Amino acid sequence: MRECISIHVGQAGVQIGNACWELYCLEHGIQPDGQMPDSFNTFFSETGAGKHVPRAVFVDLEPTVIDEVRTGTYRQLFHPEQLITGKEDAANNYARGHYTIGKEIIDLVLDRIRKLADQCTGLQGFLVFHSFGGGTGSGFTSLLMERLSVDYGKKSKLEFSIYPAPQVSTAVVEPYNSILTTHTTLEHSDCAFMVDNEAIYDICRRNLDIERPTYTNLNRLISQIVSSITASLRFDGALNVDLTDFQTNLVPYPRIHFPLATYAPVISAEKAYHEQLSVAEITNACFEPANQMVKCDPRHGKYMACCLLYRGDVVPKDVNAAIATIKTKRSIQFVDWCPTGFKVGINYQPPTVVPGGDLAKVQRAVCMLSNTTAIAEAWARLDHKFDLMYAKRAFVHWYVGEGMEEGEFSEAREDMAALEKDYEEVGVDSV
Amino acid sequence: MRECISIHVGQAGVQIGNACWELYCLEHGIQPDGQMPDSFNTFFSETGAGKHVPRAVFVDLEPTVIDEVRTGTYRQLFHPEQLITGKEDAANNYARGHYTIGKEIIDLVLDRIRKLADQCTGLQGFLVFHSFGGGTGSGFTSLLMERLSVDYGKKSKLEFSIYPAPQVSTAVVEPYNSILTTHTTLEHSDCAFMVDNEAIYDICRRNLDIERPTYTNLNRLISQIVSSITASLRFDGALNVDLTDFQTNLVPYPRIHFPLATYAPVISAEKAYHEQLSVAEITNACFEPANQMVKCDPRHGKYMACCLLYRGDVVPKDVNAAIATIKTKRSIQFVDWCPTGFKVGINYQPPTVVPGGDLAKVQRAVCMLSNTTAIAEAWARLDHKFDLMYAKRAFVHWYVGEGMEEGEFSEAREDMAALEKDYEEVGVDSV
Amino acid sequence: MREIVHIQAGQCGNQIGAKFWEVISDEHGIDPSGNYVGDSDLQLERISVYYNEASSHKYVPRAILVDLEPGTMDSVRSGAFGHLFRPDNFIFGQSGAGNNWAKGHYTEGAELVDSVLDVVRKECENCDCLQGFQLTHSLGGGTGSGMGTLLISKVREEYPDRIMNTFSVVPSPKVSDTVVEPYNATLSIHQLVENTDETYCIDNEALYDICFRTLKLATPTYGDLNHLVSATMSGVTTSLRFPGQLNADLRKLAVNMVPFPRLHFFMPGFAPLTARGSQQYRALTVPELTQQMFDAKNMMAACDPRHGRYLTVATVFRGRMSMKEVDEQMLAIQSKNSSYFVEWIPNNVKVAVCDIPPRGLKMSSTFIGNSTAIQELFKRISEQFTAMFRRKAFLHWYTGEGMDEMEFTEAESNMNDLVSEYQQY
Amino acid sequence: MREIVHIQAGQCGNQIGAKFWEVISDEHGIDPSGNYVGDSDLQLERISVYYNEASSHKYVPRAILVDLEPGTMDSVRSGAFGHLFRPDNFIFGQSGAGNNWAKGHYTEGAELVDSVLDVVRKECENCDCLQGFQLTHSLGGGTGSGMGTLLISKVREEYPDRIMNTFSVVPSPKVSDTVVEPYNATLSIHQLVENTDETYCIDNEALYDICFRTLKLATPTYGDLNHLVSATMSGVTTSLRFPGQLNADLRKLAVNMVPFPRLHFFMPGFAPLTARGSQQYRALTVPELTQQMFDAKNMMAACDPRHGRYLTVATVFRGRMSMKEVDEQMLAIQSKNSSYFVEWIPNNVKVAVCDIPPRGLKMSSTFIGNSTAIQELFKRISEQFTAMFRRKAFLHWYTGEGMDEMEFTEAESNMNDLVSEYQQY
Repeated sequence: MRECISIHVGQAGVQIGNACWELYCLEHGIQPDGQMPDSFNTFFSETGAGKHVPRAVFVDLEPTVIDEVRTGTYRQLFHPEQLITGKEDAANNYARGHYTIGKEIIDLVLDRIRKLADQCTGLQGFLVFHSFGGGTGSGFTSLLMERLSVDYGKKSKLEFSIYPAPQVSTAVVEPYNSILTTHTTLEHSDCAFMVDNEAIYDICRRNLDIERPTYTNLNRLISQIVSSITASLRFDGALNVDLTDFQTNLVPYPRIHFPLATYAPVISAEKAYHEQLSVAEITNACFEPANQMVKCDPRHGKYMACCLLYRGDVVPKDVNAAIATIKTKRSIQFVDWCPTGFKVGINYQPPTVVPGGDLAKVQRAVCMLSNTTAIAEAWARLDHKFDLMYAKRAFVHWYVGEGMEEGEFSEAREDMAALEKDYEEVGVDSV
Repeated sequence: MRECISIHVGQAGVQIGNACWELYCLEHGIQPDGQMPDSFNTFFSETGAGKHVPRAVFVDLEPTVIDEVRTGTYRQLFHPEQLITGKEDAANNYARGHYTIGKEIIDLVLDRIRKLADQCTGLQGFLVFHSFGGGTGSGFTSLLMERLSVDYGKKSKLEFSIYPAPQVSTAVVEPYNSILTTHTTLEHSDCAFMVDNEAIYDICRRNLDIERPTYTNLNRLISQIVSSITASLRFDGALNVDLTDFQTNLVPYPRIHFPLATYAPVISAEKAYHEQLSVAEITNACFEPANQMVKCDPRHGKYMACCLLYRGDVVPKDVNAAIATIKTKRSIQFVDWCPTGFKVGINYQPPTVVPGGDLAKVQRAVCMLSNTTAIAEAWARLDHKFDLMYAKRAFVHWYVGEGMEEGEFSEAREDMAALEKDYEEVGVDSV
Repeated sequence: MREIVHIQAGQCGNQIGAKFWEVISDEHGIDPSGNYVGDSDLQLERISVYYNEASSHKYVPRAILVDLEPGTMDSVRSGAFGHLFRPDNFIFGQSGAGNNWAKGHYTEGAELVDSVLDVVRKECENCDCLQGFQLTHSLGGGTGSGMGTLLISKVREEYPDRIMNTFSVVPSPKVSDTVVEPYNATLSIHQLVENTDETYCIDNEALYDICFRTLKLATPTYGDLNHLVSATMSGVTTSLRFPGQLNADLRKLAVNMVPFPRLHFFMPGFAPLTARGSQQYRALTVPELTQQMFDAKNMMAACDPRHGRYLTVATVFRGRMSMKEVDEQMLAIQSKNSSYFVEWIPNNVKVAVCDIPPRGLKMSSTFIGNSTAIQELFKRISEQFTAMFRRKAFLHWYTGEGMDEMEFTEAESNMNDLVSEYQQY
Repeated sequence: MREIVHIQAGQCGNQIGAKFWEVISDEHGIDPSGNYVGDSDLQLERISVYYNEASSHKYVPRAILVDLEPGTMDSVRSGAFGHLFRPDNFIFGQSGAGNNWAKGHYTEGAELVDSVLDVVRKECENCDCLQGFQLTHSLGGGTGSGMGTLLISKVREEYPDRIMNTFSVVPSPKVSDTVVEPYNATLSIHQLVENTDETYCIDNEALYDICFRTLKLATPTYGDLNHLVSATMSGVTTSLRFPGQLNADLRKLAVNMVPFPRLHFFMPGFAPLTARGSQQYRALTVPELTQQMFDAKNMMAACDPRHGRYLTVATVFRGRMSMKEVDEQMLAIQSKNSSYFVEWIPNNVKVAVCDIPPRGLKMSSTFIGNSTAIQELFKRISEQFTAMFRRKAFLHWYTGEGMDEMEFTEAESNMNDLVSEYQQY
């Protein structure tokens, strides 16, 4: 009834979707061929027999990642027509993914999404998985979000985006794509749960004892976050939280909608054996500045909204005591215009351990979505890099000779300056 | 409820902690893997299952001793994250352990201690095991104690330190480290139970018939002392004594806080068979000048406070009679401003014999912490050696080229002179 | 899908192309007779970018072998992997143009370029989705330089939207193998600036240094140098072909290393270069590969990057490796050498990772560098060109073939504009 | 972790280094082919301080073999454990500098030191946490003395905070193996005073006395002397490497034996030295080891400690022994020889104890002594130097290589300042 459609764009989105759907199949007992040896309805559809087709599309402008999906262990899980692929990728170019290469694919993607929506009864919204500093993860994501806003102008559109890291980076033109995507989607998005590869690397090293993690472990952690977010739709709990609940409780103003994701019980097997992870402990770990999965120090800013999504053996009184302890803390400061900055969700299903993963089996877990003004510093860094590269006008010819104008660069930079001003304004205390 | 955290710094501290935690596991029935085939709560924490994690940290700037711990029989007892280690030791240099090498580790140690304190409910205090004449046992110990005073400015901080011996010595720069540590920690410590390797060697030779003891036997005796000290927290007795009781009853003035530890029933199996060790006998052995575990003759000074901690089959009337006999003695003299110089603690648990040790199984035992002015002579010897080496300015370049100044040397020597003056003043009779 | 047309011009181009097709057939498990004898399905998953399936499941390289002399054609045909190319794709003349750019660009290059253009049009119309072209040649040569230039210009005006990238062997600084090398190199570079998307400048003396000092080869022959160049070409189009964690085709690399249209000259490289003696003492890790590829000794052009600043770099890794290690090595390289990277381009590194390593290796990587140290090579070419042109040496050949001194002046002015742009940035 | 870079310069340095790497590989169970064939895990627990793990789990010593002649390089390479060192770490020249300090420090030492400095920079940048360097050489030699001096100076100005300690073979009192020995020794010592943290002075004649009188060796060859020196080096860095009851790295020893910056010349020693005949009549106990190491006959430099006063001593024990026995022996030694220890330094002994004894022994210990009896060695060098310099003998060689008499005067003034400081303290 509360069906939701997940859209995975680009290599980052497709691989995170691989991890997410592996986790969903494990959680709901669905075999990797769609058969089982309700709860599995907001994300899967039943076709006559036991076949459960996931309610998602995998769209990329490059055949490689989608073909890996098509021939992997989950080759028979996804509908072959919902694994949409192109011929030539966007080559880390926003213009290619938005204007030149993305226009030859957007119609097919919209047709498939329309088929999925028609197959649904009540559509809660969309989950868009993508990366900020990619070609199709930026241009095609922005194009798709604007087309969805044109079509489904009322359904919520939550996006899980890999924010560029402060120091580590795999591409040279990431600031351009990030600024342009922020412009275009900020026009047409509800809330964007943000994450950094560098922060997850640090989390893995410090907590999971892994010194050489790959993208696979990062995707597993992100999939755990997404599972904690969607558990209320997929399972039954004391306090249910829907997508509209996220949108309402985490977005104070239409432009300030970039919360940061966190996951407390990130722990290895032996350490989990030696610990007694409780509600208070996991809450304190969530509010620890070193456990943030976006490399921004929360002490540099003020929280405006927090969404604590507990799951498993969790008692509401313990949650209330832990939240009261957090509020009594002095290092954790909130904005003065949000006397109540905690949306609490509790689910009865403990997190499912993926066979072959690094996370240990725990009795309870919490995912914390925090909207804070500490993201303003990350925005400032991103626009500073954009300003340097645009002042030298580097790489601009690649974007211009592909259906874009330098005026769009200037407009996107001005919009980002306005966003920084808005963050500064909401940061200050009322007088 | 009355949880206490023990901190072991340096090689001496880590090995004494090995002996101490072996003794604790034997006393509480905990297997060396943390499982048992309450009393075990002030020093251990339960994690869901029978796993009992000791409430301690093992911090060193050298991987060798900590790695021996990590791979020994107790490899699965300690939390892997609470065995903190560095890369290069302090090389018998106070400056390295306090300024240069210790600053790269103190944050991690403080974070782990904060985790342990949060895991506790009521924190009685800290037990710091270290050596006076070591690099990390001096510099890092002083740094850690000052940081703890900044953070936990009210919890008691009792330290078990290996005072340098009058004649035997394993390092050449011991007076420098000892004087600087005494300065820094004397600023920020409650009471320091002192012990000498030479005195324990003499005790072993005379009482235990061992002609070739190692550090293992010394550590076993010191662990017996620590167990007798903490029995009141760990078990039930007629007269309970807490850490604050030690601090109050043994420290008359803020600077004069260096009691000497003693243990009476140090005896081999055959001699224990031939003796009838009673309360009076063990008390007299405690006050014998040859049984002191610090090589200072008590007859050269005046007692200001004694803490007799009996355990096992002990009757309060016998204790009172023995203490009255001690007071009637003329060789044992007290300061005139302490008409009552006896804090008495009685515990119902007899000392536990370690399988493979040399101490025989006894029905009762007593540990005597005595604050006396006989330690003034040891201080005088230490500062005389410091004065010789500093007058020649030997080894000073090692300390100076590592973040220290000669002004600190002069200030530490002046502080030690003030401490000697304070001991002289408290020694004299009131008129 | 994403088919690439490979054109080999001149002796240098033909020999390097023969080695390139040998290594490519090794990667895809193609028999020297054209049959697939491989083991994995990924070899045939993307065989179409380089090969055309013939009647009896025999794979014919999509390569055009063009030369103005028949000796190289006969040598390629007679040797191993010579029965692999289509016999209709050997387009050669009789007179070998000498070492004259004008002969290969204006007199014999005309007829031979009409023929090779017909062949290239047939090959392109056969293709399903043309990704672009790649040319192997030498700028200091005769038919190689001039004819590769003419083919580049004509194919560019026919297919302007495709990616044209060339692996050109530039003149060496110390010893020249042709007396008229500056003239041919200057004219070829003047034509390459406007009609090429990616020019990988390779110098034989840097290759000799690599073979002697890094591979400890006592007698390095042209086979080893061509193997190195072929490994670089492999790495790039392997990022294109095989599946990976972070894909990158030719156009993505072109976007991430060409900030301005005329600044498209790169120094290639290859990380896992070890002597047979030292292969047992060296740990093959991402930090080792990165440290070697960013070393100034490994770069395949005799231009020290410490004399300039990297506009952009591209690291194409191959093999199963952790993305975190790659990204952290990239960040450490950028932080340590902050003085050697341009400030107005943040994140000057473009990272691609492919899953399939080259045969016989567990890890590998190719380094492409758009640096302002190519200005040194162009400056050397300019000094030599102006030294010979001032006294008008060896010029009557070029004039008699049908050229003009105005063309030489335009070529040197364009190359000086190129060095001015590099120095400015 | 705490990696040490070992540099062997000259014939003496290279031979002693070969023996040193033999004994170290024996300690860590490394095959002469580089493979681990040991039994205990402690051997690989700290293999990183001396070895680098290569690709196929083969351990390459972190050693640089530098010489100005190829004969020693060939001899080391051809012998056993010669396939252990990295072939790229043999940095040698052709002309052997003769026995000229100036040749090895100013004319050929320049080019060869640039090359060896590049190698050392690579080795250091490979390291994780560099503890310091160690150099093996001879002060009375040619390339050895001068080149070790130049490398020490350059590495010191590159890495000032690391520990630079050298095991230098000083000239003998009775018989000299080089006519120009005082000149080279004086210049080398003048340079060692300012750029070294720990100089272990070893004399071949003391080693001959040890072999003849203590080991009863009828025909002691350089192999036995090098084995003794290697055992001393072993003991020190073994205290660094293996677990122990009382650890001490290079820096701890440097702190405990260098009271003043210029007073860093030590007499090494080794306690369990027994002839094969007497190994059955002698009890191996801590008192026996202490009595032997403090004996003036055992010390490896021909300087009688009874003619001076020990500023400091270091006893590095190895094996399972009781700390009480070690401390009581130290106290008894200090009390009995109170006239032979400096009064203004109480507790002139620094004790370290390691758990793992050397192969074939149950107990062992090395003695390091900072005594004022090195002043006798420096005085002998000074008399010989001034005897030859007054009449200007063999000086035209040094002058022609590019030096000046002012440098000789400065060197002798610095050495006289050193003897003045030792006599004062």
